[PDB]
Amino acid sequence: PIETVPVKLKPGMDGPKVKQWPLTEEKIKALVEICTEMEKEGKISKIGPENPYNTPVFAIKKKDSTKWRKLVDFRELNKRTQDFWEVQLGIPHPAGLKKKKSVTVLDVGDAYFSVPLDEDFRKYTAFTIPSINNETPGIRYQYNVLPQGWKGSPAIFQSSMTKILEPFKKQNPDIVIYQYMDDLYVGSDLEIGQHRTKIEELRQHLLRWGLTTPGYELHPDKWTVQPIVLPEKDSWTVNDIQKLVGKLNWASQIYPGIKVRQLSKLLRGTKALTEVIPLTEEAELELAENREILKEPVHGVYYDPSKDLIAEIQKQGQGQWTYQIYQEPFKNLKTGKYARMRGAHTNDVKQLTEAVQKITTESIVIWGKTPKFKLPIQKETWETWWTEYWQATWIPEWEFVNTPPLVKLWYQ
Amino acid sequence: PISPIETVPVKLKPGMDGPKVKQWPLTEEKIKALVEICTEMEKEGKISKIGPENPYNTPVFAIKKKDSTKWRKLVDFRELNKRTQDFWEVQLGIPHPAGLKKKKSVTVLDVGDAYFSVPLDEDFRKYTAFTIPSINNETPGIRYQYNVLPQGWKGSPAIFQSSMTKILEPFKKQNPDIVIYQYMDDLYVGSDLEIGQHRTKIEELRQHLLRWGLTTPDKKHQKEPPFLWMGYELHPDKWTVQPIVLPEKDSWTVNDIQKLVGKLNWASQIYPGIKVRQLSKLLRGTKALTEVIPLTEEAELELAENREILKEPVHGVYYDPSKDLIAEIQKQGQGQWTYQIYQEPFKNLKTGKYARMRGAHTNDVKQLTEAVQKITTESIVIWGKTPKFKLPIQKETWETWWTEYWQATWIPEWEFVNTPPLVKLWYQLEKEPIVGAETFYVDGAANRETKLGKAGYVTNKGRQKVVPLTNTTNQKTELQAIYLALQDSGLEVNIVTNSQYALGIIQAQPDKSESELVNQIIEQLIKKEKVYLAWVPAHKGIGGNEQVDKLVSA
DNA sequence: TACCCCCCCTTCGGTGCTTTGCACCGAAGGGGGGG
Ligand SMILES: Cc1cn([C@H]2C[C@H](O)[C@@H](COP(=O)(O)OP(=O)(O)OP(=O)(O)O)O2)c(=O)[nH]c1=O
Ligand SMILES: [Ca+2]
Repeated sequence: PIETVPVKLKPGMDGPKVKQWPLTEEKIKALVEICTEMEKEGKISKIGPENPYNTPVFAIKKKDSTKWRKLVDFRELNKRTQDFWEVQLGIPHPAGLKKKKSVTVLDVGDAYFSVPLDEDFRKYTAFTIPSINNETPGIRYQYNVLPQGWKGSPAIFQSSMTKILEPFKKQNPDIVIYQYMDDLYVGSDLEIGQHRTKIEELRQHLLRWGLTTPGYELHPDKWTVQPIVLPEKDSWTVNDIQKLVGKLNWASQIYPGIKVRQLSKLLRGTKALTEVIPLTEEAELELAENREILKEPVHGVYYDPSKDLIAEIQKQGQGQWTYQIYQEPFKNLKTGKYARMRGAHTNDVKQLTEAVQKITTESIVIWGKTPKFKLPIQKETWETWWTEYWQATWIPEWEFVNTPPLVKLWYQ
Repeated sequence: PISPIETVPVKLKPGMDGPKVKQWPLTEEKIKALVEICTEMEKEGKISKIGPENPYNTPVFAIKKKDSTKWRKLVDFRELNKRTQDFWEVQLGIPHPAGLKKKKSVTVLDVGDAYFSVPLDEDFRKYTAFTIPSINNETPGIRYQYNVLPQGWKGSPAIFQSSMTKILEPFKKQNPDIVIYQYMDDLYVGSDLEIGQHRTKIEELRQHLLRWGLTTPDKKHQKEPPFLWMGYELHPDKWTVQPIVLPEKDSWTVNDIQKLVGKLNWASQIYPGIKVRQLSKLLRGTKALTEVIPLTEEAELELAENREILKEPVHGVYYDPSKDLIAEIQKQGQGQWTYQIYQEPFKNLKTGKYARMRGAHTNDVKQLTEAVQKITTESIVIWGKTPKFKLPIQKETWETWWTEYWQATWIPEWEFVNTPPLVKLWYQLEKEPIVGAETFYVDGAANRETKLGKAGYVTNKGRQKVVPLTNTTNQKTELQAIYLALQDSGLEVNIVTNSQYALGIIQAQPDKSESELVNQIIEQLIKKEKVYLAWVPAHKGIGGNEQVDKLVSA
């Protein structure tokens, strides 16, 4: 018995029509069981083919969860409600969250089931549950409350949320709290012991307001950027200097001060690649000045909230992965490298999935946005396995790229 | 009227009205069988006479029910479908017999006049308006509106399937141990109950279907194996496709090969090793579907050995959820692959084939991963799990491929099977330059207007070559320059290019290509013992890359 | 002279980067199959 906030799609735009992809047995059983109890609790109710809209659905397990969690892929719906959660009922981002020594993520998605949903908007939350071997046609449902994973859900609940938090935001003034989708990010400069205690205080403070919490521990100050680095060799071959020149030439699109004239002079002849080339005075000095320019920051790189974040990832082999987050090309807001992730030295798709999750988590903390991913994988390969390794309650936008590493610029 | 079951609301596309199109000049032979059953509908309330207050009209025809003397009625609603609201089909796929668990007793029953047993929506009935012809053109014929789902509408299947599910839902919950495979009006009911009790529960369901006005005719009712279900013949412990007739035409048209290819693709689900490559090579770029085209000595051999597999009968088995799933793949050549999915050895659940040629340049390792991915999705559909793979590729072969490739790639749990021909990488680029190997600085360039270009190289040892090229492109000259360095070099060679396009193609280690120039580069790379490819930027005064940039532009 | 679904094989052309050529992909029309 609560007033339903009206929601309308973007002007001149139609609801999501996205087919349901095949699901494994363990995920269909989990979904039917999750959806049965969600129906007897009135959270959802069955519908029919008169509803032209549909959104894919599947299940996951969070890191060490052991309990299944329902997940709907509202990416297409979110792109069509973009007017709502950005212009109107958006949430300000705390630039100080990324400066806290510890940040904790809590799944508050179960609270969205409290508030009902606008009746005129329920037709767009439609999803279909498949059956193994098409024993049964698709069983369709609709959301009566705020759906888990919809971008409008945390904006509507924000008024209710900021009231539940207000007693704790006063009792602990300098602790930063941010809310993104089904997750609540909480960070403090307190010691680890004090930090985890104030989390449990926030858990009980949420319990008496009618919410459970089925925690992820981050450390944004610990995160380290990845810079472009030039090798150190006592003797240089033609191939060494050729590789170096191609790298410096490519890096010149970021740091314009890079010079190659004195290093290109060393190559002027037609020499064997393995021949050793002693460096001249001016070449060693041009190399020295280049190494210092690569220590500097890129001039004029800053975050624009109106622009989308882009994330490129390169597979470096032997378990290493590099990534750069940018808005305009070569104006990189952050660069980094991951190693020894789950599935290293055995599974490429798992590592790439784990990398996407880590990058998105960092983007949420720093800018409160999820970047669009350029994935170095074939579409069929990614679309087959990525759900098996997905452990997050959000799903970023992605596309697939094929860019051979002609020049190893982000890792030696 | 009367209300059998809960109706389904329907609308039109907003701001649009119904179907006003004139009837077809139907022959009186079909009109005889037409008005016969048509007048019988009005007695049961399925159809109704309407006054001229209804200003819509839609054509009507009829075809004979296949394998029957009875006639079925069809309505051309193409224009109504254009202006009817969009649905979301609840039929997500087709059941496969290889997904059926073994059941002690099984019953198959079809519902009679099914779309006619489901009430349409009250307010929408008016838009079904059509007129029935006569023997002559003097009598007008009564105009009718449908009170039930018409065959030919674009919303009829979705509404029937969803209505069917709501009807079976109470029974399914009351009998959780009964397996009901619901596909339109075709019901596969199986159980581990004793056969006496099974028919007792069958009658309860026929009564519950009857309670909601769904007929279960005995003629469509099947009690005895082998059950005819989804074009298969289901036996207690085996299944097979209903027999497949291959056309015996002496002279083939395009529509003949098309019919042949489809029959073979259908057979490939149980008959192992069906190949369609050389038969499909005949249908490329042909204008007329009726055009006559001769059979190549390749397609003649392929159709001959395909008929020999279909000669001896084969069968599949059923699914045992306790035992693992195994999928084994063999290489058939020319980008063709076949596989068998089984649980007990030599007893297949089903077979299949992956022959898709993806991309201009590929290799057997890429195509094998794509076939593994096709099987995984297919297995997740049927059994909801990923099978264990037996692959004809050495463990070290795969380990070298996926670790070095710049894109993420993976294969699920798999083991090596020694069945030849094995999948391999036909060459390997050195990671570091080769000491003692001649170093070839290659380059190429073409004129956009003249289509003329040059491709050549310079070496550290003084060697050189430049070749004029006719009707070529900038990319082709860059590949050509590498071909020259490969031809004119020893077993070990260092090649320095500035072509991003060429280096990307070659570094992916292809063994097949649409481009014949690349095949010659591939052919050369296989012959070499050590190849080291490198990249330098153009116009930077680099190495011989500046000297050969001068030669190929003059 | 109809409807809906799944599969393969081919054509063709939009998309974006390898660039005004070349490579990739998805819709579509051919066929098979089901009701
Ligand atoms: C076979 C077939 C069915 N259908 C639709 C209409 C049917 O109501 C429904 C099932 O068709 P059928 O099962 O073949 O026939 P029926 O259900 O009308 O009853 P009976 O078997 O006693 O003759 O699917 C078509 O539209 N075109 C077709 O070719
Ligand atoms: Ca029937």
